[PDB]
Amino acid sequence: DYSWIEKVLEMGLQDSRKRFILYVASRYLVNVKGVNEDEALQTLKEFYYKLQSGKVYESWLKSVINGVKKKGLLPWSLKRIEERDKEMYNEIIRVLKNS
Repeated sequence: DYSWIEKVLEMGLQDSRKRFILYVASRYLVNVKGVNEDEALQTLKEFYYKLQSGKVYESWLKSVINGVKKKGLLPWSLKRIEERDKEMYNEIIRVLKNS
């Protein structure tokens, strides 16, 4: 399971990038895959700039990674994402689907 997260991380998203990082990818990387802060940071930043419009702060990314690690937060399921964030859900699915 969770394969879909790796795929999204590889391909990138659009308007939902920051929320995907906060609610899903950071928590997966840290709390499920158990990678360390430096790897999480690079992985998250590399994902973010798959678009080339926009900017993200390292200080934001480091804070997210630390916060999710401290609280042990779990990535939102596809089900919850459908329920709460259809914008992100469509961006995720469209990546999974066009593959």
